Amino acid sequence: MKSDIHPAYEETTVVCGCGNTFQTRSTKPGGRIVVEVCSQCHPFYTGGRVARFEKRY
Amino acid sequence: LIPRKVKHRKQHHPRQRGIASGGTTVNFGDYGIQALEHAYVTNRQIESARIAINRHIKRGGKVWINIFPDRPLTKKPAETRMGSGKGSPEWWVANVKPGRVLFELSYPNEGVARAALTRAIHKLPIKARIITRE
Amino acid sequence: VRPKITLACEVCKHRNYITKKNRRNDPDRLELKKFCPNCGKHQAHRET
Amino acid sequence: ATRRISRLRRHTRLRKKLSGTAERPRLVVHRSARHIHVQLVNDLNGTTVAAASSIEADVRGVPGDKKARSVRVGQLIAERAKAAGIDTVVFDRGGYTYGGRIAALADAARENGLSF
Amino acid sequence: NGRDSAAQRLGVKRYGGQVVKAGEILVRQRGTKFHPGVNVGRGGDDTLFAKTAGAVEFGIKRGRKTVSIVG
Amino acid sequence: QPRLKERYRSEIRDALRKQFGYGNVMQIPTVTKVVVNMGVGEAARDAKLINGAVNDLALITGQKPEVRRARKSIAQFKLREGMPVGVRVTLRGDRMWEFLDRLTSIALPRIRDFRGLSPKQFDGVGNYTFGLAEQAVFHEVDVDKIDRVRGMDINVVTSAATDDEGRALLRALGFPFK
RNA sequence: GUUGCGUGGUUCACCGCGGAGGUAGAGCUACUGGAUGGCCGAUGGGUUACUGACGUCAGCCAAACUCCGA
RNA sequence: UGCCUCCUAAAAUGUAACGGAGGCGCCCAAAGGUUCCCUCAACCUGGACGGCAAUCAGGUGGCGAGUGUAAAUGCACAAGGGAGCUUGACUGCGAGACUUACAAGUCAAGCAGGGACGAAAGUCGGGAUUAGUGAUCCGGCACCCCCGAGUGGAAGGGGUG
RNA sequence: UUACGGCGGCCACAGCGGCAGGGAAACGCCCGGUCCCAUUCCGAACCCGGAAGCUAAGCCUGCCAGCGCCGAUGAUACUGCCCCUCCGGGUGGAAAAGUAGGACACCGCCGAACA
Ligand SMILES: [Mg+2]
Ligand SMILES: [Mg+2]
Ligand SMILES: [Mg+2]
Ligand SMILES: [Mg+2]
Ligand SMILES: [Mg+2]
Ligand SMILES: [Mg+2]
Ligand SMILES: [Mg+2]
Ligand SMILES: [Mg+2]
Ligand SMILES: [Mg+2]
Ligand SMILES: [Mg+2]
Ligand SMILES: [Mg+2]
Ligand SMILES: [Mg+2]
Ligand SMILES: [Mg+2]
Ligand SMILES: [Mg+2]
Ligand SMILES: [Mg+2]
Ligand SMILES: [Mg+2]
Ligand SMILES: [Mg+2]
Ligand SMILES: [Mg+2]
Ligand SMILES: [Mg+2]
Ligand SMILES: [Mg+2]
Ligand SMILES: [Mg+2]
Ligand SMILES: [Mg+2]
Ligand SMILES: [Mg+2]
Ligand SMILES: [Mg+2]
Ligand SMILES: [Mg+2]
Ligand SMILES: [Mg+2]
Ligand SMILES: [Mg+2]
Ligand SMILES: [Mg+2]
Ligand SMILES: [Mg+2]
Ligand SMILES: [Mg+2]
Ligand SMILES: [Mg+2]
Ligand SMILES: [Mg+2]
Ligand SMILES: [Mg+2]
Ligand SMILES: [Zn+2]
Ligand SMILES: [Zn+2]
Repeated sequence: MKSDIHPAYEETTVVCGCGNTFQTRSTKPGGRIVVEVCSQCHPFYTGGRVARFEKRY
Repeated sequence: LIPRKVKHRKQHHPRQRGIASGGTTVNFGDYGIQALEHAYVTNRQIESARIAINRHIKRGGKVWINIFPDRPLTKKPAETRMGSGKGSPEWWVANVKPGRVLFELSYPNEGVARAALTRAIHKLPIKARIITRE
Repeated sequence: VRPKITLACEVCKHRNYITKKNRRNDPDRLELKKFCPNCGKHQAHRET
Repeated sequence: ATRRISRLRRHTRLRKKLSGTAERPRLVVHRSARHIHVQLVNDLNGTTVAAASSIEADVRGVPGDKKARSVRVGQLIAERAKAAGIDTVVFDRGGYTYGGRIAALADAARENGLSF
Repeated sequence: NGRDSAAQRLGVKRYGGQVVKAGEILVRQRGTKFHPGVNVGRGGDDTLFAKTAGAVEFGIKRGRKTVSIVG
Repeated sequence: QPRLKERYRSEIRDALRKQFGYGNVMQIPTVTKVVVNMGVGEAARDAKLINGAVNDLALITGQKPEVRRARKSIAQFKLREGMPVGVRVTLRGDRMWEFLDRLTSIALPRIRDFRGLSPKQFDGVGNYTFGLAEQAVFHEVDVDKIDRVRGMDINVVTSAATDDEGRALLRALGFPFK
């Protein structure tokens, strides 16, 4: 049922701190949505006891 | 021997008629006791016969008791008139028909096995015989 | 708790039907659209 | 597969209370994505007495969309039924929901002579 | 103990081949132990009465035992 | 016109065909629906889910979710049959594609101490499930306007017939495994 | 039971044909319970030599068990 | 000590005992009517809090779940689960039957009026069925205007609920 | 007459499962959600408009007894009526289970292609 049930869902714009920018349609956020980290910058996407004894002595 | 539960506490007497149709052959051991007449075998008599067999063989061998006393029998108190409700269960009974195999035995030595089964038979309120798995 | 109630025609006030209800589940007088033999049609009815 | 099974279930459920006889036959419809089919059954001996479908000259006698084609095939079945001597039927949804193509077919069959 | 209810006299009242009148009671029952066939109505308390004159006929209708009346 | 959908239709469909020797294009796996529910527990207690779950799942997804009611009663949870205990939404279509993109791209990485979703959480047929714990990474909700935090778990249903096929499809789609 | 007035084979017996059954018996991996011996052995028990779930292979029982059935 | 269900009860119906087991003296304004849609329990796997068991997803599952309330007979075609609209939980009847010492009790196609739901065909005179109840007398209340102790009224009686 | 799509009869000897094969029309998946209509959320479903793709699935054909189903003859249990004290016997019926075996259905009407 679609009369007054679902929230607004219209075109938005994602901008990231690194610069990877795309656009989909999200909810209530009116236009642009600014993000600090994305899939294009976050890590995991971009990659001795005796040793300590000897480096101490 | 007593069943853990019974759905119906007080029951009609089991009917004493017909030849047995199931459990009429030795199935677990080499020697068995076969009933030749109807009767109500009690858990008391079953334990007496089992103890007789075990104390005769004294060691080794295996004894199977392929009947269970699950049919109950009631009894009114001692000095009471007739008819004021059915009495409370006081015996547990197995319904034995002719041809039924009561006990089964495996033992190496023929004579000792047969003597043990005769010991058992003299405890039961039935005429019984000893049969073998051919 | 479930008394017998009687329904009267709105127009002619004839006591036409008697029935039961739960006074707690229905603390207010019923309205049903029953057939009135006097008026000859279906009319609204209400408790008395 | 699930669709086929569910439609069969709905058809049987409505079929419990609707038979169709010699004087008042049953009007079965079978609506696919592309076409529509109809026949009169007389469920006492399982004998179709008239039938029309969307594989005809109807396939090109197209004044628009599938609803218009259903209207046309309804006009055909009504006339074929009157020719066979029937004038009253019971409509069979076939497990579908009454509305759209099927309702258009049924209405056309109503104003073209069938009484149901 | 000691209580019981009245015997309700259920069962089949007209057997196969009997010629009945319209309105005959054929089967008193609880639930549909038998189901109604052609010319047989069920009844409020599952009574399977007759709608037409004819002869009673029992049969099987894909798992259900049914009662019918042939004109 | 969801970019993840066109990237799928453009490269993933024939990459999967190259990987598994599908003799028919109809056999190529795809994601059919995505299901998100909260699974609230405060049903017997405080009876509030009208905004704890509905008025934020609306924000995360874009459509109003459905309120689920207990099917039976359990005493050890004070649960009585017929009362609201869960809130579920079913994303499907381009909204589902857009939600998958918005998740994998900007939401999933934002999880604190995120080190990669497990690849062993498939059902055995090809369907993947994983859970969250808060009204975080979805930027749509604001922590300034939430009651108590609560998580969710997401089901990604695929037409894949085996776990390896489903895992390949999700890896191509951009799900970070480890 | 007898008797008056009506009716007249409608009654009953045998043969044939059309019907509904759940008794006797039997059977139970067909259900609800009971229950013997193996094997696997859940837990509980002190690495488990005690208990023995659920299963599974053979043998059995029941007025208020029935996939059956005179 | 009345009523309902089962066994005894001997395969039609019926059948006793201070024989063996249970329920009832209500509930529902929707848990009634109609139209449309759906299939459960249990088990397996995966999944934040979450565990044997809350919600989700996917498998397997033909009835082992459920049915307002005992049991029996039924019900998956659903009589089980959900939704929309409604008041037939009608008025005047009722051929023909079951049961039966009598009094009672039970079923009923179909006709008419005026309606509900349905596109129609059609279903609907409460509830899956069987308990939830009390003869006659004597009174109370509302309506019809039937009788009205010389006449007109009235009292009082009568009828229908 | 053959061989495909529907509507029924019948309700496992027909079911479940396994392995192969097919797309002329048709049945299907399929592509979309402007329109009637729809979701206790979702164009998934129901409905509407189409025809890019494909027999992968449904559907259809062939072969499999694996699970399930059916299943005699004979014998037995039981039993009506007699004889008979019982034990038993005569005469008339006759199971359930098990075995041999059967079985991967059959029939009718309509439409299309072929005729
Ligand atoms: Mg036996
Ligand atoms: Mg002795
Ligand atoms: Mg209310
Ligand atoms: Mg009774
Ligand atoms: Mg017979
Ligand atoms: Mg019985
Ligand atoms: Mg017996
Ligand atoms: Mg059993
Ligand atoms: Mg029996
Ligand atoms: Mg009886
Ligand atoms: Mg009887
Ligand atoms: Mg009898
Ligand atoms: Mg009492
Ligand atoms: Mg109801
Ligand atoms: Mg229902
Ligand atoms: Mg309703
Ligand atoms: Mg009433
Ligand atoms: Mg009458
Ligand atoms: Mg009328
Ligand atoms: Mg009526
Ligand atoms: Mg009633
Ligand atoms: Mg009831
Ligand atoms: Mg008196
Ligand atoms: Mg006067
Ligand atoms: Mg007066
Ligand atoms: Mg009257
Ligand atoms: Mg083709
Ligand atoms: Mg679609
Ligand atoms: Mg195919
Ligand atoms: Mg194929
Ligand atoms: Mg034979
Ligand atoms: Mg047999
Ligand atoms: Mg077969
Ligand atoms: Zn970034
Ligand atoms: Zn009125």
